[PDB]
Amino acid sequence: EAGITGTWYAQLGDTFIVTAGADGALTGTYEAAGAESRYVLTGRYDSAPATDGSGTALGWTVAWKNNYRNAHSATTWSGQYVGGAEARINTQWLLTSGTTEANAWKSTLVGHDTFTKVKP
Amino acid sequence: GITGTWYNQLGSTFIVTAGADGALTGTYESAVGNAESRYVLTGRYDSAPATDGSGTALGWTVAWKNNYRNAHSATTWSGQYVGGAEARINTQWLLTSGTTEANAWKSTLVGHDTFTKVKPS
Amino acid sequence: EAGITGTWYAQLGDTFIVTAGADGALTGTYEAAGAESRYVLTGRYDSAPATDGSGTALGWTVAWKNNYRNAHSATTWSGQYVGGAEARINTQWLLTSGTTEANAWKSTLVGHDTFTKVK
Amino acid sequence: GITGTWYNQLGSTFIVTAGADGALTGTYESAVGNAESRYVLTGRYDSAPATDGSGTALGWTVAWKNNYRNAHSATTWSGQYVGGAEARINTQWLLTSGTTEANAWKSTLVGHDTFTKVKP
Repeated sequence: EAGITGTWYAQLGDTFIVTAGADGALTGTYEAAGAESRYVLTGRYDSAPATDGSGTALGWTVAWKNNYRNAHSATTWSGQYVGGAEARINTQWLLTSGTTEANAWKSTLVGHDTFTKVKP
Repeated sequence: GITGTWYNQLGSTFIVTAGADGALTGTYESAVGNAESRYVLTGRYDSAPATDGSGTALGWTVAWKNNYRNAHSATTWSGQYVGGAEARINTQWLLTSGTTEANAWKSTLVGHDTFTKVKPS
Repeated sequence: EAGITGTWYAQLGDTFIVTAGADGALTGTYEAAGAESRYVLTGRYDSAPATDGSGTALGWTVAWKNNYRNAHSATTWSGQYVGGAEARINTQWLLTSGTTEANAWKSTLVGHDTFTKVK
Repeated sequence: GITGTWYNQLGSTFIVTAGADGALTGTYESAVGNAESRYVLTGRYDSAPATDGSGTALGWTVAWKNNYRNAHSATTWSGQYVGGAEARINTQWLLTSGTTEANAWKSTLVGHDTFTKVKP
């Protein structure tokens, strides 16, 4: 409380580090599976979650530009943090690429990822 | 182009600032849902978009807690800014509520919002 | 009287023709924007909708294979029918392409489309 | 390999037949939600998939009305069949409820279900 701050691991090797601020801020760095693969992460979480067995709602964005590379796209992850011995962040995500109007219908991928505090 | 006050199709107000760096900051006031007054938002955008007529990718998050209410929820919007005569931000969103594990299957709503610098209707 | 049977037009050129069966069946053809561009459509709808002003829930699928082409992908539309002078079907959709596991993370596009009875 | 009885991670039962012409037919019984007993499903699949190691694209719909209950809603699953050691159907789904116009923004739930021929 909160157990969100720290390092989180996805199934296929992505890793992020985040600080959950007392004001509801999420800030950190996302590393897609060196610094060439590291991107700024910024989001928000419920800083006063229920203590009734529910998850803690959250979301964040990564725009896939850094000093080295730029995919002209951005992912947002929406989900909840589930605490305990096997804590997890369960998310669904949208990845939108910049497109022309003609190609806008195929601008956005949807998917899901779970993150854990230990490597899977 | 992104910095300014935007309105979605339902009348919600999105006041955003785009930093030189890729940062989005601002406030969101929803016209619908378990929400009242302004909420903080943060996000990111592509600060060096392509020069081929493509839009500018972006996204942001609102956690639906402020000094007055808490819905134990958060929405993320993912989309692109399209400049021109009439600038638009076209998005799809995910709204996740805290749930127990048994109810996690019904935790997340999906939708689509289009933002313009004029109020709707 | 479901009001669904007939021809529907998407905002960007696509057309479909559907029959709403008394039992909840949707059956028809989707033409993408031309038999080369026509595909089988099948789905289901709520044949006894609420009478409180709510729309009529429905969904359908098109696999993008016909006798001429195969994109190795399928779209599902999930939405609701709203009747009246300006009847419409408001949908959100998921398009999944067959991929290897390594590429599964980019298998599925999401979007939305509204269909009307006039172009 | 699609024809058969499948279960998702919640214990829902998906009984499906794949027709030579690309048709999917069968029944769905949900372990969760406003649902009782079997519901009719129909859908489509790619009857001539790639041979390059890709999965087989498919989708289906259930309207949540049967002779017992009506939830005024429909779910569509969009995904792919992955033949493997243990065969799997990986999906994402959209559940839309009939709503008034004022509530249309909250009409649609999204999630992801994985189906195997084994029940959890």
